[PDB]
Amino acid sequence: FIKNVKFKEQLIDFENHSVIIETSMQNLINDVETVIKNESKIVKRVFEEKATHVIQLFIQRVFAQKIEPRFEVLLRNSLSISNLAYVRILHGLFTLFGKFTKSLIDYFQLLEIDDSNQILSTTLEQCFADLFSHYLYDRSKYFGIEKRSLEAILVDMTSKFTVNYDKEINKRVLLDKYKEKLSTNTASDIDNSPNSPANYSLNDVDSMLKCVVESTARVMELIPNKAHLYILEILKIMFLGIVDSYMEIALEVAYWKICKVDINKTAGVVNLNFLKFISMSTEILDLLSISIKSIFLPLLNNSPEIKAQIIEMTNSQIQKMEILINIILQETITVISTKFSAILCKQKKKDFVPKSQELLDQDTLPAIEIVNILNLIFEQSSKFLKGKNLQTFLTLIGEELYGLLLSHYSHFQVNSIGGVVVTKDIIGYQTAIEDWGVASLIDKFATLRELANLFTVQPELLESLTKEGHLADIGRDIIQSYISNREDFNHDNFINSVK
Amino acid sequence: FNKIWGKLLDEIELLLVRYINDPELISSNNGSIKPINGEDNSSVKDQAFELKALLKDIFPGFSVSSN
Amino acid sequence: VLCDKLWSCIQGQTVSLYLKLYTVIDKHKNDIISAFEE
Amino acid sequence: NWMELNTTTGKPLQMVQIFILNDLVLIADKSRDKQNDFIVSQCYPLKDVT
Repeated sequence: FIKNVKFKEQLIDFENHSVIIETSMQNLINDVETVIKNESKIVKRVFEEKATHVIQLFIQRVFAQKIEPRFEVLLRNSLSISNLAYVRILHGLFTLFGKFTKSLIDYFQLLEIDDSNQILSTTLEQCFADLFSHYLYDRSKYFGIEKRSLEAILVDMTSKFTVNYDKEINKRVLLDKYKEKLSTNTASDIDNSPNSPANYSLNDVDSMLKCVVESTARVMELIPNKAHLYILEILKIMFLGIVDSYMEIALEVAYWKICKVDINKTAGVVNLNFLKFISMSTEILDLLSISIKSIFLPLLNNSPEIKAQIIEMTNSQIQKMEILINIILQETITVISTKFSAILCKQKKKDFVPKSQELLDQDTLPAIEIVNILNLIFEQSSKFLKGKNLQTFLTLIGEELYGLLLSHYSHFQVNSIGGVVVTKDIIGYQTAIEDWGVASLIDKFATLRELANLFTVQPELLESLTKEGHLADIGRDIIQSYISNREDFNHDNFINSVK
Repeated sequence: FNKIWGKLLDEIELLLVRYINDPELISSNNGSIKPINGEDNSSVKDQAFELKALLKDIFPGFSVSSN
Repeated sequence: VLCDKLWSCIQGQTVSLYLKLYTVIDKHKNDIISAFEE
Repeated sequence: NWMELNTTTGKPLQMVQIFILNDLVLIADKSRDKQNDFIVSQCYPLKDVT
């Protein structure tokens, strides 16, 4: 009749089983263990049959004495504290029933009778299974309410993990209700880094892996062979917590960083969001992918419905979450692509619509908006961000910078000496986009560099400089008319070449 | 039912045995299903979570992610 | 019509709100729920 | 009398009599098959038993 003393709880941290209290019935279990050896020797002498009634009615009087009163009292008190408290301490409580049960296995070996070493031993283990059966595995109390308090501690310690990232860095629509609800069917925070979430920083995935793989191990080793079903249940609750609450909540955190998608001349809230989604990729995708892979290799016992946890749970979260992040890297690719494309070509009618056919060959808003838009966009994080997408961030975001070179550098619409201003400002961006963090532009913006020396077709430098190597990035009949992308095309008979 | 989905069983089981008559004598006896990324103790599972922490620094972890 | 599944049920199980919340009061004081339930 | 172990988790499995015959193995769970008539025959031939 204990009154649930402190403390109770001090045990709900992101770790294994924890602080007070004993057990204090392992006191009573040791007392029944040496009392068991005592009446074992005494009734071993003073009886005729052996299991009768020591194993028969005095093990029955043991659990009827102890496990009825003291252990259902312990369920009343441990459950009277909380649920996940008595879930983990039910794993420890019944694990202690397996401890003292194994002490009745070695203490059973202190006995020396074969039918007692038959299921009369497992009658004591069967009354241990009766103490199991008061909170039986056959109900959803021992597993599904253990999964329910595991969802309490799961959404508690995991959903509120990355606290200001989960709730909130957005409304949160955050392109998950906007882009994935449209395409697969903008300032949101500012401005440092992947700073809990992503992921967070793999430590929340070590927290959710810690407690969730902890109690997953606890109900795993604790419960009977009906385990792979609940392994798909709670593993699918990790598909809730990680493939949905950290691919689409704590990476909707990262998609609140990709709420700076469509970031045309808005590359400051995507100057801290390259590392945020890049570390969702690195920590969340790398850590959750290899950790869920090798952890899932242990978790699959022998079933072929376990392959439905391989393909449809895990690998379809790699293809589905691949559709999450890479399409948000397609619309984040539209954020950097609209950034350098719209913002870097946004020079006025003296640079990007220049008629300066014999002067103004220098740097301008092509250099300032190329180095500012791109080199403030991707040379802020994405130069040092994703190596988890190394050739994808560098070679593909820089390959879209080469696409942005086809929108800003090879699409700088300036005249016969303004093209030379593209040969000092967009060729002044060709090396600079190759240092802007999206840095694959040393060959196709360098094609826009020779095209920039081709886009300066005046009446003395129009034929063979436009007929250079990468000056065929100017048009096939628009080599001499390479400044037909300008106000004035090519200064008195642009089109005397194709015939 | 064990014709109505008996034959829906077996006509499925031959149909994929159609599609795994690939041009090798394909011999179809592996069963590995890998995603996009290639004990015997109590706390060894926690050592497996910490082995995923050993995987948290492994390798970079580098991959490709573009579209 | 529809509150008989929803709120006329609650107008037929009104005290059964606190009575049904008392089901957790023996298994595992009573002021802030059974007096000011809003 | 090999009380078997769950080989993955390292916990115990059910018990099994080990019946090593001349050229075939009967790793049989005789529980609660107290015979030894039709006990649970984890069986194979010895010529490829590893």
